Amino acid sequence: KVMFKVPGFDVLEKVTLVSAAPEKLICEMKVEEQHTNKLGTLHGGLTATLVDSISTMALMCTPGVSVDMNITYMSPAKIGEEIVITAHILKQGKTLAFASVDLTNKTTGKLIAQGRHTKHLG
Amino acid sequence: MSSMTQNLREVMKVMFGFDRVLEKVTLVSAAPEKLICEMKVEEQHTNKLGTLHGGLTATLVDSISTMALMCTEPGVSVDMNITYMSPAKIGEEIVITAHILKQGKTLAFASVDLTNKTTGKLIAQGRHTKHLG
Repeated sequence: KVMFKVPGFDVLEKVTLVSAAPEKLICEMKVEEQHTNKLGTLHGGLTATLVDSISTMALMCTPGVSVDMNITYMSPAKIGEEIVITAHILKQGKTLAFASVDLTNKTTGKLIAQGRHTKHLG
Repeated sequence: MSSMTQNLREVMKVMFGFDRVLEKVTLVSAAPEKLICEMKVEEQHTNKLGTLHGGLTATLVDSISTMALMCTEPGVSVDMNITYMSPAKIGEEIVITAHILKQGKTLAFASVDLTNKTTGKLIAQGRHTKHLG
């Protein structure tokens, strides 16, 4: 689905691309120098923020304020890797909505991190 | 040639202590990374309001993601988080499924989802990190 994720000017690291269904929301990003941490592997500074938006992003399609968010990291991503990022509206409820993102390594398949996120509507 | 599903069915029934709260709990299926279980919510499972209780829904995430852990190549808990989308009422039959997301030299991670057996509908999604102590 064609448009693109054009909230991206002024905390904003869109360097990220796409593929949009209902309650689901693929994107992709190539880890670069700016994205990374003390080591080479993008830290979850970025990852978090990435789960924040693209969740919220994937949601302004069906937008709220954050509430709770949690992230578990399980694989590094190196500078130079290209990664995909899947978002899935889990629940859309009256006052609250729930969403769950998966960040994998494209080349590898391998799961990098996985984080859930709740926001408040109204 | 492997009777992992059968076999877990006994390890479980032996070890269900606090875990003895999980007696009405069936195993439907035991893969080497996914695990399925069901459980009709009773009333000794229930909350203050008659839905399934918060704690037990975590107890079901701890234990059953740990069961899961025993299939492949146990631990201790590191962290857990759990999110609640929908009430499981009395009489309900719930499927609980577990996913080992990750392997690891000293840590293992798994995700678990509670579904309505009949709606299909989500109840709670949980994520559980253990240390391979």
